[PDB]
Amino acid sequence: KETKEVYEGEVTELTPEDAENPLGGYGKTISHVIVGLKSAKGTKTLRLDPTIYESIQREKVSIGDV
Amino acid sequence: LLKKRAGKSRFVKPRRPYNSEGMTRILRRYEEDLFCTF
Repeated sequence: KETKEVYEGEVTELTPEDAENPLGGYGKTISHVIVGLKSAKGTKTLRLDPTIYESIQREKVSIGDV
Repeated sequence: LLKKRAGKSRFVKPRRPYNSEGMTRILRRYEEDLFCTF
């Protein structure tokens, strides 16, 4: 027997924000990722790790996806 | 002077060089997390 914590639904927004002081020699130093989720009778925006943006780009998650 | 010269006269290791050129950066500091990509 196990317990699972699950976030799921339709993606409403996907804004990888950029930091206050970027470092030189790089592009778009990300401080956090804000992603909005929409499901049945409920929506919730999140505030995720910057590392998960790499997996988001890897799995080709775009707008309108579940 | 030559005779006097003949009579009277006859540490921490440095760290390794760190090289990261053209590679991405993940920084996990005490209060914020950063991700520098290309």
